[PDB]
Amino acid sequence: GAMNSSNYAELFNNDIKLFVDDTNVYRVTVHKTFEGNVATKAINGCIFTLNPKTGHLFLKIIHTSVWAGQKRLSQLAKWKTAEEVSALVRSLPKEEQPKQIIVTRKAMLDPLEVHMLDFPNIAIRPTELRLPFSAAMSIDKLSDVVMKATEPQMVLFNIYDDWLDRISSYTAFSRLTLLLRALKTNEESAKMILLSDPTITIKSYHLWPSFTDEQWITIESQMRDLILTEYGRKYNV
Amino acid sequence: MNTVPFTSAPIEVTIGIDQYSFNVKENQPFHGIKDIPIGHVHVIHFQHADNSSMRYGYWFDCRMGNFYIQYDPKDGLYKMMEERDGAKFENIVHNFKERQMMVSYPKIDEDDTWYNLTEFVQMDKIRKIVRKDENQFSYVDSSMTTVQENELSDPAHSLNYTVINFKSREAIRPGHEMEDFLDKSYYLNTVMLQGIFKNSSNYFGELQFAFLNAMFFGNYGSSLQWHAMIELICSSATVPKHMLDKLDEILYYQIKTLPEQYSDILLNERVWNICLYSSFQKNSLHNTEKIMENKYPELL
Ligand SMILES: CCOC(=O)Nc1cccnc1
Ligand SMILES: CCOC(=O)Nc1cccnc1
Repeated sequence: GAMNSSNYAELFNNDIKLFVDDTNVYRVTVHKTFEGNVATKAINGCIFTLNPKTGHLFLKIIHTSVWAGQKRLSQLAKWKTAEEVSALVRSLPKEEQPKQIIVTRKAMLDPLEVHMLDFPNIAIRPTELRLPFSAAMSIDKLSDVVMKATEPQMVLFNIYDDWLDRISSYTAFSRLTLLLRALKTNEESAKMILLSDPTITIKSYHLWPSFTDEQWITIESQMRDLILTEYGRKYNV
Repeated sequence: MNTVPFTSAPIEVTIGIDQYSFNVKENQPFHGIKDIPIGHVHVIHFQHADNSSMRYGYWFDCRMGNFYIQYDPKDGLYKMMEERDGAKFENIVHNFKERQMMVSYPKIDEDDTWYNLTEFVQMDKIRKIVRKDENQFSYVDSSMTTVQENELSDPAHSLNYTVINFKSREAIRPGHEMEDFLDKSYYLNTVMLQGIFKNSSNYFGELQFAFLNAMFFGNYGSSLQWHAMIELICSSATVPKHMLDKLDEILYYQIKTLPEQYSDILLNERVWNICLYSSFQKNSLHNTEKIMENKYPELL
């Protein structure tokens, strides 16, 4: 069934699984028309599919041309999401296909269930967690490859950089979620935190800075502070 | 006019004949039902006084043979049987009629209810949904499950209704996943109506045959089948105009006849609110919507 705090460690066992998040597939700017009406201009977006055990991120990029001449785009976007995940699995060798796909929004379950009728042995599951994956477009290198795309394509990343060399996937996932929660709650402060010290750089083949173990502890604590803070500023506590 | 004689009534029982029913007391001198209108299929059903568990009953067509009821004290129920000796049957019926030991099928002359509930129900198809080929009549009870329920356990005693599943390869064409899931016209018109049923009358017959088993026996899998077949039509953007007109008429009479106190377990809130208020055919069931809103506004 659904995934929550009580079965949180299933994510790190040895059954292949993927999270799918569709919060950034259909993105628009809203603006005024010369006639004083309102209209949307779509911008590029992406389907965020992540293996939580390995860190592998299949960033399957949505160029704006896919919306051309289409109606009911919010609904189409959940089906577009479902269609591009299903062809990814189809392409993938059988021993690499996921045994479970966990959607971050319940509206994806039916679109994905229908697109995967051919895979009756892949479990499609919801989750009770409030995962911060929408903040993935606050990672500069991901935002950049999405906005530069001139056609629909898929770029592959490891969202954990090299972290699994030193920490377990449970700990890697917790860092990632704390980073993303921070970026989601206050992007500026979150980003100011990450890049204040110009001696710590982001390798060309990485998304995040090259922190030592001790520097990550400082960083992680600062990100908690921020999340505590913004929570007070938001509720006056 | 035809007759279903009873050998006797050894146990107290509520007897149903179509939409009518009457109480018979233990060993009351009851010898059956007369004046049954030829031309329609009928159902004669039973609820024992001592154990309301298990409503059961028999679907039959008097044109297909001479049928009687005889209590069987081993198996403990009223069983339908066929008398093949026709002279023996007429003689038996005539005696019971002369001694006036039969209740009269009580049809009001203004009343087309039964015809409107069975218009497309066909007895020959009933034998195939309820497989028991040595008998011309078909037994059904509360507890019988459907073929599809047995997929999610005795297959000889099941209801082989038409399998409808909206999230199935049969229902969804490769490459039209979203189109076919949001607008079921392909599944209704090509897969079901053109491929399985052959025509809308065969389709209306199962919907009517689903509903009657739900209403008369509280058969859950039959209720599920009625609602599925309604939903497949309401959720199709393209339905022949005559099917929508007839559907409205079919449902109107089914809702009219439902016992007022049974709406809470026989009617699915999600299917009805979807069909009447959200679906492609929301503006196409005027009669059915007017009666639902005046009689079960709570469900909606
Ligand atoms: C929105 C972009 O979609 C993809 O790039 N999809 C895809 C399809 C098949 C295999 N791998 C990826
Ligand atoms: C499935 C093909 O259609 C039917 O068999 N209809 C039906 C079933 C039972 C009673 N009357 C009609």
